[PDB]
Amino acid sequence: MSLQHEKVTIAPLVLLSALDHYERTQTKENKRCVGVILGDANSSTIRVTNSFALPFEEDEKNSDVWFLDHNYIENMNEMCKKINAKEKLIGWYHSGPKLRASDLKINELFKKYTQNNPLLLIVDVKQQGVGLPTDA
Amino acid sequence: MVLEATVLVIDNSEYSRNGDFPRTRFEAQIDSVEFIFQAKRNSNPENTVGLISGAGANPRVLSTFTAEFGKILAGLHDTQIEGKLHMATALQIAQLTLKHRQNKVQHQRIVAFVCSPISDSRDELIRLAKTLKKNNVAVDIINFGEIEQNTELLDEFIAAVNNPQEETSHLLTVTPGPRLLYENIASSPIILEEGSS
Amino acid sequence: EIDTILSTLRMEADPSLHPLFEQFEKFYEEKLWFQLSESLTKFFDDAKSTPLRLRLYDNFVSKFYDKINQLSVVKYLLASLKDSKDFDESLKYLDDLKAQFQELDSKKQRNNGSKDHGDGILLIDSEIARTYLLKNDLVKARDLLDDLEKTLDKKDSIPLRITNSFYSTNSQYFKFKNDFNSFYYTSLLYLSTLEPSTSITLAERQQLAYDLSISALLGDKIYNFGELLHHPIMETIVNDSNYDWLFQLLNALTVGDFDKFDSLIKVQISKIPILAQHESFLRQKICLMT
Amino acid sequence: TQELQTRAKLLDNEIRIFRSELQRLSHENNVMLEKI
Amino acid sequence: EQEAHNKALNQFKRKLLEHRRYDDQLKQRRQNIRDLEKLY
Repeated sequence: MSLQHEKVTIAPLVLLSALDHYERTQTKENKRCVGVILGDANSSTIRVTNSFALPFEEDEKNSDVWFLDHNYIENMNEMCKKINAKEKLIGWYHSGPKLRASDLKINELFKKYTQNNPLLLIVDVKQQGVGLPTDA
Repeated sequence: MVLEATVLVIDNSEYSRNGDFPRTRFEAQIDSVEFIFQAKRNSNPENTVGLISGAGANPRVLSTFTAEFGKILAGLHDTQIEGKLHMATALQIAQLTLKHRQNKVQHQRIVAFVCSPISDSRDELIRLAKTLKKNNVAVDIINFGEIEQNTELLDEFIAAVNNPQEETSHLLTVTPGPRLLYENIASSPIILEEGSS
Repeated sequence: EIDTILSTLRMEADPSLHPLFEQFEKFYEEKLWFQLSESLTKFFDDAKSTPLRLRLYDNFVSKFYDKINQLSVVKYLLASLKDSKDFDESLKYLDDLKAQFQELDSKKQRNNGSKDHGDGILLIDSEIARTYLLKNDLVKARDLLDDLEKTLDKKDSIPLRITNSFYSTNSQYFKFKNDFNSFYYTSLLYLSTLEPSTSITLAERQQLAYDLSISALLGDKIYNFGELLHHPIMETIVNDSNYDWLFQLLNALTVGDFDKFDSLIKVQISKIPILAQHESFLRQKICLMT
Repeated sequence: TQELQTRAKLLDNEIRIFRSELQRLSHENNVMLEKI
Repeated sequence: EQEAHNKALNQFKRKLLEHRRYDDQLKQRRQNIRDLEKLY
């Protein structure tokens, strides 16, 4: 939608959050996690301020099979807009380890929510990267 | 119906616009969805219903388990008719939708409207059929899109599912010619259906 | 009423083209709106050659439009005015259809709940622009294209067929003005994104292929030969008569041999009146390339 | 006298389509108020 | 009367008159959502 997404700044709190979410759903070792990333947008610097785990089921027999609980993402958003209006839906994080072609489909579902282009932040929670374990 | 959660799959393939049921079949199906939901609520208040799509490449959760016709109809009021059935993908997902539940004593049932022939290998659906039945998911087909322009291959699949389960699968045949879609469904078992429980 | 129109069409049609006509009557009746669209689709694709189209289209477009996809309605109208060599006719039918879509959306949007109708808008305007270019009312055409471009950018994505139709019109205008570089560049975009509709035939590849090759030959900066080969246009066909001599010019450039190039071009100078007068360009081009 | 009957069935179905629409619009007012 | 289409009309009159009403209710409700959005 919006095309202003020239820079991405990342709070360290986000990073901390992404591992936390991974372990509380008890997803591990090629079980995936999708959460919403909240923050500012329609602005050059996308400022990822926060993230929050969502209901997610992962199927290994068919990789194009997953669950997301669509209603929940709406609801949670409603609460946080009341806490702070500056937070808005800005996309979704994946835990990696890698990008997939299923993440394209997933993108599409978040696109509906988002009035920006959905930002896919690949946080590798394992941090195997020598440098940046985070790609945007 | 007592202690039951039934996800309705609405399928709004490109054969949904076919005017076989007045005025169109698509609008005939809204009337059908309202018909099923009010009847099951009044009978038992612990009956719950969610609304998912069979259409598009990847299904969409429009609604969760509810005893609210408002929640179901809001999602229904805006939906595409250029999506397409992908039955095989849909079957495995419906089960996942069903894990969350008002309470676990409620059964696992899918009622699925069918407006088009299968779009998948016939052989695969037999294998998926038998994966559903271990976990006791039974699937009742209101059939009317398969027998428009293709032969009925659904009978094989309904036989495969059928095992001692919380509810049994059913084949209920509804003639695609004019008769009003809600009207056939009211005369068919929808609450006169039964299980092995 | 309509049945009388169907009978006229069948009598003039071939036995082989009888079953397409017979499918329109039954499916309409049966209210299978899926097959009503399918039968029709087959017809317009190839039986657009035949005058059969005039009687069947216009009647069906003006009567029973509401039933089928809107996209399918405008696709037939496109086919009818392809072969039409009248511009009064062309302009009339467009203005009429546009009015009909406007009404249609009042009911349809609620009924389905979701269903786009903005597809038909853009295509109508793209067709109208083009009508004016051939009539050589170039100025009208210019501003309609510009407006489409603005509109289009508000949308994140459109169909392949929508951007292929924008591009086609724009490429036509550029070869008219003999802006050779811009014709070729916009033509590349057209090939990549191309309509899944099979209106594009082998003869339509050939027609487009002579112009694309001419524009790049007379250039001094166009070096997109590798992209050209890989694109459908030259991919499927190389073994026609147009692609005998013309493709050898093309090869001769790539291998950077001037002795061969000289030999071919002299013969081609009598035969081709474009190459007769642009001798200076052809030699400059080969020099810069090597 | 035939046409009025045949027309009565078309209007009967129109009763139901109107009534479903109305219910959604009543639901929407209720939802908007709580947030106010 | 004996004639049963005589009785039949009386039902058809009510359907027609309810239809006019359901349209008026429909417009007004749509208006009302709008007003609440302006407050909101």
